[PDB]
Amino acid sequence: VKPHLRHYQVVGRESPSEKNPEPTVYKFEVFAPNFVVAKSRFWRMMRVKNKVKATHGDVLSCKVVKDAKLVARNYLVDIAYYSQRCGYTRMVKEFRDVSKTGAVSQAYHDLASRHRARYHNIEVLNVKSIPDHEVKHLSIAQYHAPNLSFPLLQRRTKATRKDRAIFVKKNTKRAVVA
Amino acid sequence: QTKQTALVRVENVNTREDATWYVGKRVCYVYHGKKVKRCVRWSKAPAR
Amino acid sequence: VKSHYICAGRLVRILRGPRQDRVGVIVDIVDANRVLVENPEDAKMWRHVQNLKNVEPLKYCVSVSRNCSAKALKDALASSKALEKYAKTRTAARVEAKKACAVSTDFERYQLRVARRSRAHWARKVFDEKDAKTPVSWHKVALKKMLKKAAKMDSTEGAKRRMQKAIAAR
Amino acid sequence: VSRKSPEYTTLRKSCAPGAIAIILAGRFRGRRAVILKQLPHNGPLVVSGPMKYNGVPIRRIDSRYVIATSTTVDISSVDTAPITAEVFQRPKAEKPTLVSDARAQLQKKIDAALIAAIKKDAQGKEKAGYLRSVFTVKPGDAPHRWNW
RNA sequence: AUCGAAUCGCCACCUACAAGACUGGAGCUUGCUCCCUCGAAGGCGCCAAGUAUAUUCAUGAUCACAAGACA
RNA sequence: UUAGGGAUAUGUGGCGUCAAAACUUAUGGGCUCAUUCUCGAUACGUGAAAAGGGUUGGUGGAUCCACCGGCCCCGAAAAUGGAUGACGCU
RNA sequence: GGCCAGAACCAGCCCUACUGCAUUAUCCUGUCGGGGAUCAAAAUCCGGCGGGCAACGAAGUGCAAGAAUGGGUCUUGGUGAAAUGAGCGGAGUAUUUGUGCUGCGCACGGCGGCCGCACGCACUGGUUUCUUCUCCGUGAUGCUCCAUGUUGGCGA
Ligand SMILES: [K+]
Ligand SMILES: [Mg+2]
Ligand SMILES: [Mg+2]
Ligand SMILES: [Mg+2]
Ligand SMILES: [Mg+2]
Ligand SMILES: [Mg+2]
Ligand SMILES: [Mg+2]
Ligand SMILES: [Mg+2]
Ligand SMILES: [Mg+2]
Ligand SMILES: [Mg+2]
Repeated sequence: VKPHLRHYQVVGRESPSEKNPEPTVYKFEVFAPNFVVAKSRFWRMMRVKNKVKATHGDVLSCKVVKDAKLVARNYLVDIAYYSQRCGYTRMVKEFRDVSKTGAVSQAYHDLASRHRARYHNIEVLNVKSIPDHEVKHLSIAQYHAPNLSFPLLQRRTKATRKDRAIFVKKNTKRAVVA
Repeated sequence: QTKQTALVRVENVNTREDATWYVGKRVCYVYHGKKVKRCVRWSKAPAR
Repeated sequence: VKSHYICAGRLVRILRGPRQDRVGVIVDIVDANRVLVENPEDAKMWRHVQNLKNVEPLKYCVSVSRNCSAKALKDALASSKALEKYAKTRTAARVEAKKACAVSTDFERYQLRVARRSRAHWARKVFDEKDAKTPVSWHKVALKKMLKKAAKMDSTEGAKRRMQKAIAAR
Repeated sequence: VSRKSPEYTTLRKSCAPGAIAIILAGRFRGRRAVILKQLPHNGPLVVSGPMKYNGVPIRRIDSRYVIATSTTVDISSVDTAPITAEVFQRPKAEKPTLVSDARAQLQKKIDAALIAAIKKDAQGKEKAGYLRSVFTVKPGDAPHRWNW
């Protein structure tokens, strides 16, 4: 399935005034479901880092960064999350995917599963594609062996939806009820 | 329950697209009573 | 072990989805769940991602490396002649037959019904002759057991006289 | 063109004259016949069959009670001109096997022409057997998925 | 014997068994190769006792429970 | 948030049976095994503390050690036979 | 027949199919270097330099106005007892919407007046290569209500 997060770049600034005729221009990378959420995260970061509020600012650009061609790659994601018991916790993890958005979505699902952390308590610090010889975890490194092969066992194959049945003859493909 | 609409399950119809093919078709429920009463072609075809 | 492994260059067949019943070649392995599949022969099989639950491995494996180029893949497929070999199997013929049956008209279904009935009629003709020579059905097996006991005592003098009188009476 | 004109029609394109149809209701349900024409003023269709093959005579039928298949027979040289609503008109009866000579003659002529056309057409034997065949709904059948 | 009824596939080829981390057969190199019946079809049944230029069908008059049922 | 009735579409809540809806949806990702009040599926609210230990993650330090997270377990004793609503579910 | 059914058409309403404009660069593709691995390779990865449209139904992206004209309404009324219609009638068969190309002046961007203009405003600027139908018509001398089809079944 296609990843549920998209890669946004937001460019913004503070509205000019007499005090600051020529304000600075800031660029921001985010992974959000849509551009409204992307703008919300951008303004939150601006408020908590540069003391600039959305009611006194301008958004000059909000665009989507297109993904590269699909190739099996190793992605390093530097991420952090908050919890009441332990404050802020930062970690660095490695995933295998075909795109940066896919890797980040996988990281979000993994954090939700293994630490019960939700979207709005998570900040993504960095994501990059790294070479095979720089991979440190064996669970990731095992997948770039030159002679990797394995069988498919314990499969559950369901029939095509139009052909599914309820009662079927014992050693026969004949359907009895539907 | 709401008694003026009925739900019918048809053999070999297991998807919503299959059920769309049958929209507008005629449907009949057949039973029997206790006595012989009037019917269509009561006099034209006494065998009915 | 007679089970076909998932590896680079392995031919697979898609199970469900819009690409159902098409074949492709595995060019890379992402993780335990996903692979990359391409096939230069088919027009709807550009390089894309397939979940491993939607794949049935075949018995043919071309010799390519991981993340091979398009030119390398096309040359290997022709040299291996795997598509030609696959097209002659019984399962491949079954798949094409299902496509033909799904698009048939009412007249074509009539033609098939005639052909099946003609075969069944000639099967009964062939079976009947061999059955008379060597008894294998339920009724001919009964006849073989019954004739031997019935004949020895039907030759009685009283039986012959009664049979002659009964036949003459009719 | 005018809705009041006798030539007005809204019949669907599948029910063209010369097509083979499956009867869905009435006395001859399940049989296959040949569509001859449509009566004026957007009236019913007329089918023959013909009678020698399946026993259907020249009859009127509403288009909603047939399935028109994609198999067709060229009936250009049949001259279905005498078939009119007058032949189907019935005399009123007041205060209360059998076939009229005109109806029998019309049936004979039309049937002869139709048999000749079918025999002249290619795959004639297959078409004749197809017309003799009977349609039924078997257990396990899914007519909503078929192409006709 | 009242009784008119609803039901609309049948077989004396399915109607025996076991396993899904191993199903036709071998080979070592243990996931590849070779051989075969090529490893996703119980059999019939749907209008000539069988695929052929044979044969009665109406007026039961445009739908109406199927006016018919020991396949 | 409410005159007497149809059609269409939603809200809260749901789609294994009871019971309408995934005839047990996907060609989505992870985690979990619970032996007599019998794990869990309890918004309001209608059970659980200090303190401790099977699997799966993360920070530091060596050449294997401390630290702290998820799910599970112990800590956890009452009076008629009984309650995630029932069956059941891995 | 003021009863029961089927089909056809008309007005309204409801739900379908058929879709163009902007954008893409942290991207696409060659070549050189190092880097990795192998049995030797390639590949994942990092610099430079030269070209660019990832255009198959490109893209999970920002808008969308596509009915000149597919089915349902035992969920509404009717069969022309006023049909106002791009739909009925009459007459023409040419107008003028957009696309493409392009003129002058202004506007816009860059440099410090010249250079650029993706095609903005005015001249309803030019061209007709593609694309499209256009123009007229019926008051109530009807204050209000009711009254009009087709095919079978039942009713002699
Ligand atoms: K190189
Ligand atoms: Mg008539
Ligand atoms: Mg009956
Ligand atoms: Mg239900
Ligand atoms: Mg632990
Ligand atoms: Mg319980
Ligand atoms: Mg409990
Ligand atoms: Mg409950
Ligand atoms: Mg380069
Ligand atoms: Mg007009």
